[PDB]
Parts: sequence; C-alpha cells; structure tokens
Amino acid sequence: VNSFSGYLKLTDNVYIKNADIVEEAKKVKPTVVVNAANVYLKHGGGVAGALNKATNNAMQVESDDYIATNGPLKVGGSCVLSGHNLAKHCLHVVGPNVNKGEDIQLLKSAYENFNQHEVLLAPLLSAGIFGADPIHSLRVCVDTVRTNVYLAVFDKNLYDKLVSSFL
Ligand SMILES: O=C1NS(=O)(=O)c2ccccc21
Repeated sequence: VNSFSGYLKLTDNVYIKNADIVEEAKKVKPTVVVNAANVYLKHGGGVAGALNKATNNAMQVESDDYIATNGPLKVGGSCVLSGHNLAKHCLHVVGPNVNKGEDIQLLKSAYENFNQHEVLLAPLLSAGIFGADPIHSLRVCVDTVRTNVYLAVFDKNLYDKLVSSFL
C-alpha cells in the first residue's frame, strides 16, 4: 500500500489521474517525481518550468551545477537529482521533442529509465510542449514501464480522452 489517492487503474502497474503534478508532488512527497527535462536541464516551461518554480529555482541551480560537471544528457536519457521540497528524488528524463525534429522511437528508451525505480509520480513523456501525441505516449508507457507509475495529466479534456480511448 502507498499514499497515491484518486487514480484510475489502467494496468497491473500503470495508474492515471487528472492532476497538476506540482500539487500532487507537494501533497504525496513521493520517493521519485519525474521531470520532463531537456538535455540542458533548462527548466523554462511545461512540466519542468512548473516543477522548478515550485522549488523557488533550487532545481535550476542544482541542474546548472550538474551540467557544468557532466555535460548535457542524451535524448532518451536521464539523471537522478534532488527532489527538493517536492519529492526525495527527481528523475529528469529527456523524451524526444517533436517540435525540434527528434526521433519518436526514442520515447521507448526514455520510458525505460522509469524501470530503475520501484514507484514514480510522472507526466506523460514527450506530451505537452514536446509535441508528441499523448495517446501514443501513454501506449509506450504501458508497453515499456514495468514498475509502478502514477501518471498526472494536467488537462481535464486530455485526461478524459486518454481514459476513453485506452485499449
Ligand atoms: O499533451 C498535453 N499535456 S497537457 O495536459 O499539459 C496539455 C494541454 C493542452 C494540450 C495538450 C496537452
């Protein structure tokens, strides 16, 4: 038994809710929150900008030190950093950005990072301002992630479409 409340069960291991991931993280304080990162860990907008704002920019300060030491992530890759006031850890995962021309086949590689963590609070990778079809992102998630994932979908309209179209 864990602390996640109000989720619809899609599969053995995947759950979904219409929720602001920031507000969900603040309430649950999960072991792992996933960020929809870019390779530079520049948390300007979308999920990343909202998570970073909720940390009072501490996420960005830590991220800048990480990049200065290690260089950029790979598209499809990840790193584990602090969760600050939101979670124990933040798993920064880079899904392909369709609005930059990145290979959508890299979405499966992105979701494979989640399998290194027993439980995660996450957004749909490559959705929103990353330009991918969220229905596709949910299918890749279900077909790739084997650990327990709690998906927060900000947009109520999209949430209802994801549930009602789920196979
Ligand atoms: O894919 C998406 N995640 S979201 O809920 O932020 C959203 C809002 C509007 C259009 C698309 C999308």
